[PDB]
Amino acid sequence: MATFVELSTKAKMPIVGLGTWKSPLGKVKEAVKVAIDAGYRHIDCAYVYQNEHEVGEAIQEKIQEKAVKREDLFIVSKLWPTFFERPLVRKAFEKTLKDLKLSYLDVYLIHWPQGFKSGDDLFPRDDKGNAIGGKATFLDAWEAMEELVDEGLVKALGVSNFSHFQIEKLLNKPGLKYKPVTNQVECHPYLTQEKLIQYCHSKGITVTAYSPLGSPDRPWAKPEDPSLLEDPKIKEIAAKHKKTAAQVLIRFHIQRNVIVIPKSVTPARIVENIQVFDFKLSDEEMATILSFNRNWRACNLLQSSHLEDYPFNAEY
Ligand SMILES: NC(=O)c1ccc[n+]([C@@H]2O[C@H](COP(=O)([O-])OP(=O)(O)OC[C@H]3O[C@@H](n4cnc5c(N)ncnc54)[C@H](OP(=O)(O)O)[C@@H]3O)[C@@H](O)[C@H]2O)c1
Ligand SMILES: O=C(O)COc1cc(Cl)ccc1C(=O)NCc1ccc(Br)cc1
Repeated sequence: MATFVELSTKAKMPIVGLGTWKSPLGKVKEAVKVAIDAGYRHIDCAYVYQNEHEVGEAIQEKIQEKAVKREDLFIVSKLWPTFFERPLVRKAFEKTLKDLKLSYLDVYLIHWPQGFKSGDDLFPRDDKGNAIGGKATFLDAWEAMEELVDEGLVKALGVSNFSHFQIEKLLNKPGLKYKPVTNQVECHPYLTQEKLIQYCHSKGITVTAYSPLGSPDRPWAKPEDPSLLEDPKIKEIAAKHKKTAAQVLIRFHIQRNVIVIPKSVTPARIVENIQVFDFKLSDEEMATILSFNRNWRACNLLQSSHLEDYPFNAEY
Protein backbone atom coordinates (compact mmCIF):
# COMPACT_ATOMS: atom_id res chain seq x y z
CA MET A 1 0.00 0.00 0.00
CA ALA A 2 1.71 3.09 -1.40
CA THR A 3 2.57 6.68 -0.61
CA PHE A 4 1.49 9.39 -2.99
CA VAL A 5 2.90 12.35 -4.84
CA GLU A 6 0.69 15.43 -4.53
CA LEU A 7 -0.28 17.00 -7.85
CA SER A 8 -0.84 20.74 -8.40
CA THR A 9 -4.58 19.94 -8.35
CA LYS A 10 -4.09 18.71 -4.78
CA ALA A 11 -4.98 15.23 -6.12
CA LYS A 12 -2.92 12.32 -4.75
CA MET A 13 -1.15 10.18 -7.35
CA PRO A 14 -0.01 6.81 -5.96
CA ILE A 15 3.78 6.66 -6.34
CA VAL A 16 3.74 3.07 -7.70
CA GLY A 17 1.38 2.11 -10.52
CA LEU A 18 0.82 -0.94 -12.73
CA GLY A 19 2.00 -0.61 -16.35
CA THR A 20 -0.02 -2.35 -19.07
CA TRP A 21 1.95 -1.97 -22.29
CA LYS A 22 2.17 -5.37 -24.06
CA SER A 23 0.18 -7.02 -21.29
CA PRO A 24 -1.52 -9.72 -23.44
CA LEU A 25 -5.26 -10.22 -23.62
CA GLY A 26 -5.92 -13.17 -21.36
CA LYS A 27 -3.41 -12.06 -18.77
CA VAL A 28 -3.90 -8.32 -18.29
CA LYS A 29 -7.28 -8.79 -16.61
CA GLU A 30 -5.70 -11.17 -14.11
CA ALA A 31 -2.75 -8.80 -13.66
CA VAL A 32 -5.03 -5.89 -12.78
CA LYS A 33 -6.97 -8.06 -10.29
CA VAL A 34 -3.81 -9.35 -8.59
CA ALA A 35 -2.46 -5.82 -8.48
CA ILE A 36 -5.49 -4.22 -6.82
CA ASP A 37 -5.42 -7.12 -4.30
CA ALA A 38 -1.78 -6.32 -3.55
CA GLY A 39 -2.59 -2.70 -2.85
CA TYR A 40 -1.98 -1.03 -6.22
CA ARG A 41 -4.31 1.91 -6.92
CA HIS A 42 -2.55 3.47 -9.92
CA ILE A 43 -2.99 1.78 -13.30
CA ASP A 44 -1.27 3.10 -16.43
CA CYS A 45 -3.19 2.52 -19.65
CA ALA A 46 -3.19 3.65 -23.26
CA TYR A 47 -5.31 3.65 -26.40
CA VAL A 48 -2.43 2.30 -28.44
CA TYR A 49 -2.02 -0.75 -26.11
CA GLN A 50 -5.39 -1.95 -27.42
CA ASN A 51 -6.11 -3.84 -24.18
CA GLU A 52 -8.13 -1.20 -22.31
CA HIS A 53 -11.34 -3.20 -22.73
CA GLU A 54 -9.83 -6.05 -20.69
CA VAL A 55 -8.38 -3.62 -18.14
CA GLY A 56 -11.88 -2.15 -17.82
CA GLU A 57 -13.41 -5.58 -17.14
CA ALA A 58 -10.89 -6.26 -14.37
CA ILE A 59 -11.50 -2.88 -12.73
CA GLN A 60 -15.27 -3.32 -12.80
CA GLU A 61 -14.97 -6.62 -10.89
CA LYS A 62 -12.77 -5.23 -8.11
CA ILE A 63 -15.08 -2.24 -7.77
CA GLN A 64 -18.23 -4.36 -7.28
CA GLU A 65 -16.51 -6.78 -4.86
CA LYS A 66 -15.50 -3.51 -3.18
CA ALA A 67 -11.80 -4.30 -2.93
CA VAL A 68 -11.53 -0.60 -3.65
CA LYS A 69 -13.57 2.60 -4.12
CA ARG A 70 -13.35 4.22 -7.59
CA GLU A 71 -12.18 7.34 -5.77
CA ASP A 72 -9.26 5.27 -4.39
CA LEU A 73 -8.30 4.23 -7.93
CA PHE A 74 -6.01 6.39 -10.06
CA ILE A 75 -6.52 5.68 -13.76
CA VAL A 76 -4.32 7.17 -16.46
CA SER A 77 -4.68 6.83 -20.22
CA LYS A 78 -3.13 8.63 -23.19
CA LEU A 79 -3.99 10.20 -26.54
CA TRP A 80 -2.06 8.70 -29.46
CA PRO A 81 -0.63 11.30 -31.85
CA THR A 82 -2.72 10.19 -34.87
CA PHE A 83 -5.67 11.82 -33.09
CA PHE A 84 -4.48 15.40 -32.59
CA GLU A 85 -7.20 16.97 -34.80
CA ARG A 86 -10.02 18.15 -32.48
CA PRO A 87 -12.88 15.75 -33.33
CA LEU A 88 -10.49 12.81 -33.23
CA VAL A 89 -9.40 13.68 -29.68
CA ARG A 90 -13.00 13.33 -28.57
CA LYS A 91 -13.53 10.06 -30.46
CA ALA A 92 -10.25 8.49 -29.34
CA PHE A 93 -10.98 9.44 -25.75
CA GLU A 94 -14.56 8.13 -25.91
CA LYS A 95 -13.25 4.76 -27.14
CA THR A 96 -10.74 4.76 -24.28
CA LEU A 97 -13.34 5.64 -21.66
CA LYS A 98 -15.81 3.14 -23.11
CA ASP A 99 -13.30 0.30 -23.13
CA LEU A 100 -12.33 1.19 -19.59
CA LYS A 101 -16.01 1.15 -18.56
CA LEU A 102 -15.39 4.23 -16.40
CA SER A 103 -17.20 7.55 -16.06
CA TYR A 104 -13.99 9.55 -15.77
CA LEU A 105 -10.20 9.33 -16.10
CA ASP A 106 -7.92 10.68 -13.39
CA VAL A 107 -5.25 11.74 -15.89
CA TYR A 108 -5.27 11.99 -19.70
CA LEU A 109 -1.79 12.39 -21.26
CA ILE A 110 -0.48 13.42 -24.64
CA HIS A 111 1.41 10.19 -25.50
CA TRP A 112 3.99 11.79 -27.80
CA PRO A 113 4.61 15.48 -28.69
CA GLN A 114 4.86 14.98 -32.49
CA GLY A 115 1.69 14.79 -34.57
CA PHE A 116 1.36 11.80 -36.89
CA LYS A 117 -0.91 11.56 -39.94
CA SER A 118 -4.49 11.81 -38.63
CA GLY A 119 -6.93 8.90 -38.72
CA ASP A 120 -7.21 5.33 -37.45
CA ASP A 121 -3.91 3.98 -38.80
CA LEU A 122 -1.85 4.06 -35.61
CA PHE A 123 1.55 3.63 -37.24
CA PRO A 124 1.55 5.58 -40.54
CA ARG A 125 4.93 4.86 -42.08
CA ASP A 126 6.87 5.04 -45.34
CA ASP A 127 8.44 2.00 -47.03
CA LYS A 128 11.60 2.61 -44.98
CA GLY A 129 9.70 2.68 -41.67
CA ASN A 130 9.90 6.42 -41.04
CA ALA A 131 6.83 7.92 -39.36
CA ILE A 132 4.46 10.09 -41.38
CA GLY A 133 3.73 13.45 -39.82
CA GLY A 134 0.37 15.15 -39.65
CA LYS A 135 -0.36 18.88 -39.43
CA ALA A 136 -2.32 18.98 -36.15
CA THR A 137 -0.04 19.71 -33.20
CA PHE A 138 0.04 18.79 -29.52
CA LEU A 139 -1.35 22.29 -28.94
CA ASP A 140 -4.33 21.57 -31.16
CA ALA A 141 -4.72 18.34 -29.20
CA TRP A 142 -4.32 19.95 -25.78
CA GLU A 143 -7.02 22.48 -26.58
CA ALA A 144 -9.58 19.71 -27.20
CA MET A 145 -8.34 17.72 -24.20
CA GLU A 146 -9.02 20.78 -22.03
CA GLU A 147 -12.73 20.49 -22.89
CA LEU A 148 -12.68 17.03 -21.31
CA VAL A 149 -11.57 18.59 -18.03
CA ASP A 150 -14.25 21.30 -18.26
CA GLU A 151 -16.96 18.63 -18.71
CA GLY A 152 -15.43 16.57 -15.87
CA LEU A 153 -14.55 13.63 -18.11
CA VAL A 154 -10.93 13.89 -16.94
CA LYS A 155 -9.64 15.24 -13.64
CA ALA A 156 -6.23 16.33 -14.90
CA LEU A 157 -4.13 16.50 -18.03
CA GLY A 158 -0.52 15.58 -18.57
CA VAL A 159 2.13 15.01 -21.19
CA SER A 160 4.53 12.20 -22.00
CA ASN A 161 7.88 12.08 -23.79
CA PHE A 162 8.12 15.89 -23.59
CA SER A 163 11.40 17.84 -23.36
CA HIS A 164 11.63 21.02 -21.29
CA PHE A 165 11.44 23.00 -24.53
CA GLN A 166 8.10 21.33 -25.21
CA ILE A 167 6.83 21.94 -21.68
CA GLU A 168 7.82 25.61 -22.07
CA LYS A 169 5.93 25.84 -25.38
CA LEU A 170 2.90 24.40 -23.59
CA LEU A 171 3.07 26.62 -20.51
CA ASN A 172 3.75 29.78 -22.52
CA LYS A 173 0.82 29.20 -24.88
CA PRO A 174 -1.50 32.21 -24.59
CA GLY A 175 -4.97 31.15 -23.43
CA LEU A 176 -3.95 27.93 -21.70
CA LYS A 177 -6.60 26.79 -19.21
CA TYR A 178 -5.01 23.74 -17.58
CA LYS A 179 -1.38 22.88 -16.81
CA PRO A 180 0.20 19.41 -17.10
CA VAL A 181 0.30 17.61 -13.72
CA THR A 182 2.96 15.13 -14.82
CA ASN A 183 5.44 14.33 -17.54
CA GLN A 184 5.72 10.57 -18.08
CA VAL A 185 9.16 9.72 -19.45
CA GLU A 186 11.60 6.82 -19.54
CA CYS A 187 13.61 6.93 -16.31
CA HIS A 188 16.02 4.52 -14.65
CA PRO A 189 19.69 4.35 -13.58
CA TYR A 190 20.94 4.50 -17.22
CA LEU A 191 18.75 7.51 -18.04
CA THR A 192 18.42 9.37 -14.75
CA GLN A 193 16.81 12.51 -16.21
CA GLU A 194 18.31 14.87 -13.60
CA LYS A 195 17.83 18.17 -15.47
CA LEU A 196 14.35 17.35 -16.79
CA ILE A 197 13.22 16.21 -13.34
CA GLN A 198 14.62 19.41 -11.84
CA TYR A 199 12.80 21.47 -14.51
CA CYS A 200 9.42 19.72 -14.12
CA HIS A 201 9.56 20.00 -10.36
CA SER A 202 10.40 23.70 -10.50
CA LYS A 203 7.18 24.16 -12.52
CA GLY A 204 4.82 22.16 -10.30
CA ILE A 205 4.96 19.15 -12.63
CA THR A 206 5.62 15.64 -11.25
CA VAL A 207 7.46 12.94 -13.18
CA THR A 208 6.23 9.43 -13.93
CA ALA A 209 9.02 6.95 -14.65
CA TYR A 210 8.26 4.45 -17.40
CA SER A 211 10.33 1.37 -18.33
CA PRO A 212 11.91 1.48 -14.85
CA LEU A 213 13.20 -2.07 -15.27
CA GLY A 214 14.72 -1.43 -18.69
CA SER A 215 11.76 -2.94 -20.54
CA PRO A 216 13.64 -6.29 -21.07
CA ASP A 217 10.95 -7.70 -23.40
CA ARG A 218 10.56 -4.82 -25.77
CA PRO A 219 10.36 -5.87 -29.39
CA TRP A 220 13.43 -4.11 -30.65
CA ALA A 221 15.72 -5.48 -27.99
CA LYS A 222 19.25 -6.37 -29.09
CA PRO A 223 21.44 -8.69 -26.92
CA GLU A 224 24.21 -6.05 -26.94
CA ASP A 225 21.80 -3.56 -25.31
CA PRO A 226 22.53 -2.94 -21.61
CA SER A 227 20.30 -4.84 -19.16
CA LEU A 228 19.38 -3.23 -15.83
CA LEU A 229 18.07 -6.38 -14.13
CA GLU A 230 21.33 -8.21 -14.87
CA ASP A 231 23.59 -5.31 -13.82
CA PRO A 232 26.05 -6.53 -11.11
CA LYS A 233 26.27 -2.97 -9.78
CA ILE A 234 22.48 -2.89 -9.36
CA LYS A 235 22.45 -6.49 -8.11
CA GLU A 236 25.08 -5.66 -5.44
CA ILE A 237 22.87 -3.01 -3.87
CA ALA A 238 19.84 -5.33 -4.00
CA ALA A 239 21.83 -8.09 -2.30
CA LYS A 240 22.91 -5.57 0.35
CA HIS A 241 19.21 -5.25 1.33
CA LYS A 242 18.20 -8.85 0.56
CA LYS A 243 15.83 -7.40 -2.08
CA THR A 244 15.65 -8.12 -5.83
CA ALA A 245 17.07 -5.84 -8.52
CA ALA A 246 13.53 -4.88 -9.60
CA GLN A 247 12.73 -3.68 -6.10
CA VAL A 248 15.85 -1.52 -6.00
CA LEU A 249 15.05 -0.15 -9.47
CA ILE A 250 11.55 0.85 -8.33
CA ARG A 251 12.59 2.19 -4.87
CA PHE A 252 15.14 4.48 -6.53
CA HIS A 253 12.33 6.55 -8.04
CA ILE A 254 10.26 6.65 -4.84
CA GLN A 255 13.18 8.30 -3.03
CA ARG A 256 13.31 10.97 -5.74
CA ASN A 257 9.58 11.57 -5.32
CA VAL A 258 9.18 10.27 -8.90
CA ILE A 259 6.11 8.16 -9.73
CA VAL A 260 6.95 4.75 -11.18
CA ILE A 261 4.91 2.28 -13.22
CA PRO A 262 6.54 -1.17 -13.63
CA LYS A 263 4.72 -3.55 -16.00
CA SER A 264 4.04 -7.19 -15.23
CA VAL A 265 1.39 -9.82 -15.81
CA THR A 266 3.18 -12.23 -13.47
CA PRO A 267 1.39 -12.42 -10.08
CA ALA A 268 4.60 -13.04 -8.08
CA ARG A 269 6.32 -10.09 -9.76
CA ILE A 270 3.29 -7.83 -9.42
CA VAL A 271 3.45 -8.46 -5.70
CA GLU A 272 7.23 -8.17 -5.53
CA ASN A 273 7.18 -4.82 -7.36
CA ILE A 274 5.06 -3.06 -4.73
CA GLN A 275 7.06 -4.47 -1.78
CA VAL A 276 9.24 -1.39 -1.76
CA PHE A 277 8.12 0.42 1.41
CA ASP A 278 10.05 -1.61 4.02
CA PHE A 279 13.55 -0.61 3.03
CA LYS A 280 15.51 2.45 2.13
CA LEU A 281 18.52 3.00 -0.11
CA SER A 282 21.30 4.92 1.67
CA ASP A 283 22.49 8.28 0.27
CA GLU A 284 25.69 6.59 -0.83
CA GLU A 285 23.62 4.01 -2.69
CA MET A 286 21.38 6.65 -4.27
CA ALA A 287 24.51 8.54 -5.38
CA THR A 288 26.11 5.38 -6.71
CA ILE A 289 22.93 4.53 -8.67
CA LEU A 290 22.71 8.06 -10.13
CA SER A 291 26.34 7.77 -11.29
CA PHE A 292 25.29 4.85 -13.53
CA ASN A 293 23.74 7.41 -15.89
CA ARG A 294 24.83 7.00 -19.51
CA ASN A 295 21.87 8.68 -21.24
CA TRP A 296 20.72 5.42 -22.84
CA ARG A 297 17.09 5.17 -23.98
CA ALA A 298 15.33 1.87 -24.44
CA CYS A 299 12.60 3.90 -26.21
CA ASN A 300 13.94 6.30 -28.87
CA LEU A 301 11.21 6.38 -31.52
CA LEU A 302 14.10 7.08 -33.96
CA GLN A 303 11.69 6.54 -36.88
CA SER A 304 10.23 9.99 -36.15
CA SER A 305 13.54 11.85 -35.80
CA HIS A 306 12.68 13.84 -38.94
CA LEU A 307 9.51 15.46 -37.54
CA GLU A 308 9.39 18.98 -36.10
CA ASP A 309 8.71 18.30 -32.42
CA TYR A 310 11.07 15.35 -31.83
CA PRO A 311 11.68 15.53 -28.08
CA PHE A 312 14.98 13.67 -27.78
CA ASN A 313 17.30 15.93 -29.77
CA ALA A 314 17.40 18.51 -26.97
CA GLU A 315 19.73 17.93 -24.02
CA TYR A 316 16.79 17.78 -21.60
N1 LIG B 1 4.50 6.92 -22.24
C1 LIG B 1 5.19 6.09 -23.03
O1 LIG B 1 5.61 6.41 -24.15
C2 LIG B 1 5.53 4.73 -22.49
C3 LIG B 1 6.53 3.96 -23.07
C4 LIG B 1 6.82 2.72 -22.51
C5 LIG B 1 6.10 2.31 -21.38
N2 LIG B 1 5.13 3.07 -20.81
C6 LIG B 1 4.38 2.62 -19.61
O2 LIG B 1 5.31 2.21 -18.58
C7 LIG B 1 5.12 0.83 -18.24
C8 LIG B 1 6.45 0.19 -17.80
O3 LIG B 1 7.45 0.20 -18.81
P1 LIG B 1 7.72 -1.10 -19.74
O4 LIG B 1 6.46 -1.95 -19.80
O5 LIG B 1 8.31 -0.56 -21.02
O6 LIG B 1 8.86 -2.03 -19.06
P2 LIG B 1 9.29 -2.26 -17.52
O7 LIG B 1 8.13 -2.03 -16.59
O8 LIG B 1 10.65 -1.65 -17.33
O9 LIG B 1 9.55 -3.83 -17.66
C9 LIG B 1 8.51 -4.74 -18.01
C10 LIG B 1 9.17 -6.09 -18.20
O10 LIG B 1 9.85 -6.45 -16.99
C11 LIG B 1 9.37 -7.73 -16.53
N3 LIG B 1 9.28 -7.66 -15.05
C12 LIG B 1 8.37 -6.97 -14.33
N4 LIG B 1 8.64 -7.15 -13.01
C13 LIG B 1 9.72 -7.95 -12.92
C14 LIG B 1 10.43 -8.47 -11.85
N5 LIG B 1 10.05 -8.17 -10.60
N6 LIG B 1 11.49 -9.28 -12.09
C15 LIG B 1 11.86 -9.57 -13.35
N7 LIG B 1 11.18 -9.09 -14.40
C16 LIG B 1 10.11 -8.28 -14.21
C17 LIG B 1 8.02 -7.95 -17.21
O11 LIG B 1 7.77 -9.32 -17.51
P3 LIG B 1 6.28 -9.94 -17.27
O12 LIG B 1 5.34 -8.83 -17.67
O13 LIG B 1 6.20 -11.12 -18.17
O14 LIG B 1 6.21 -10.29 -15.80
C18 LIG B 1 8.16 -7.19 -18.50
O15 LIG B 1 8.73 -8.08 -19.45
C19 LIG B 1 4.42 0.24 -19.47
O16 LIG B 1 3.68 -0.98 -19.26
C20 LIG B 1 3.51 1.39 -19.88
O17 LIG B 1 2.32 1.35 -19.05
C21 LIG B 1 4.86 4.27 -21.36
O1 LIG C 1 3.78 3.80 -25.36
C1 LIG C 1 4.36 2.76 -24.97
O2 LIG C 1 4.12 2.25 -23.85
C2 LIG C 1 5.39 2.11 -25.86
O3 LIG C 1 5.26 2.56 -27.22
C3 LIG C 1 4.53 1.83 -28.13
C4 LIG C 1 3.50 1.00 -27.69
C5 LIG C 1 2.77 0.25 -28.60
CL1 LIG C 1 1.44 -0.82 -28.04
C6 LIG C 1 3.04 0.32 -29.96
C7 LIG C 1 4.07 1.13 -30.40
C8 LIG C 1 4.80 1.88 -29.49
C9 LIG C 1 5.88 2.73 -30.09
O4 LIG C 1 6.14 3.83 -29.63
N1 LIG C 1 6.47 2.19 -31.17
C10 LIG C 1 7.52 2.71 -32.04
C11 LIG C 1 6.88 3.34 -33.26
C12 LIG C 1 5.85 4.26 -33.12
C13 LIG C 1 5.27 4.84 -34.24
C14 LIG C 1 5.73 4.50 -35.51
BR1 LIG C 1 4.94 5.28 -37.04
C15 LIG C 1 6.76 3.58 -35.66
C16 LIG C 1 7.34 3.00 -34.54
